[PDB]
Amino acid sequence: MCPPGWSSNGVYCYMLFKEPKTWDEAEKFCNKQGKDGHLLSIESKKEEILVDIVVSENIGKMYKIWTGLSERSKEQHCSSRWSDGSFFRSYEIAIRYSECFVLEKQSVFRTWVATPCENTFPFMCKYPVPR
Amino acid sequence: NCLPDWSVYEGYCYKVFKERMNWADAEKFCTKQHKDGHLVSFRNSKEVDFVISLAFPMLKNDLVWIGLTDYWRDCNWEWSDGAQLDYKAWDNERHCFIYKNTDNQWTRRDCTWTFSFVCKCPA
Repeated sequence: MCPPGWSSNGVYCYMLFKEPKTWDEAEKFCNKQGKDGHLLSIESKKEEILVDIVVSENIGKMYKIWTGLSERSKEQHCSSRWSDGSFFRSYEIAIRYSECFVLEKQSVFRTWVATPCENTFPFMCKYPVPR
Repeated sequence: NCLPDWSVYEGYCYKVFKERMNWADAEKFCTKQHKDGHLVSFRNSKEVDFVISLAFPMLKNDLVWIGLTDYWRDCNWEWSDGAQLDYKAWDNERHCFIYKNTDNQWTRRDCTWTFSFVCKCPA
């Protein structure tokens, strides 16, 4: 029993919004539509599939769509390891920081790709009717 | 300090190979060359310069694998709705570290492709 225009899956309501925003703003936007709404989280291949298809039908084309996969900013606690030592000295052209993930039209919106949070892209909201 | 055909530097031995392997095989091949050997790792004991200036002139000097696969982990990413990050659909093959000699810096690339390699084991 989801609002008009919204779709249902696994007793959850979902809606894709063709309104480009920042991770932060889209996330904020989703939390205003209904108690505990959020950028969509994807917990199964089946769900991943129910979302790309809702993207495919309601969003007029765009290369990326925001999902709620956010960086925890715990890097100093998540130090990677070489096939032995610790990953401190590093040397990459780490342009700007990309602490966000979105869905890529390239892979029919089924896969995730690390992207800059500040980028404006359509999004998919989600929330449970039982609050 | 090192076996024949292996360069010495700061207590480590380095040998260059001209084979072309994917990350995974490269690591395995390295472990096989000598005890405690692995794809070269860099911490900047000025190994870079050395590795590329001495433990490289004995190589095609391009693109060598780096022993670091920075695969996405649960430790630093999560859902805004606090749901656990079980199912994941991010690319795992992406992110194998690599050194591009022409750019004189590291880079992340498909773990599935092929590259030269420099194995390293502490003496």
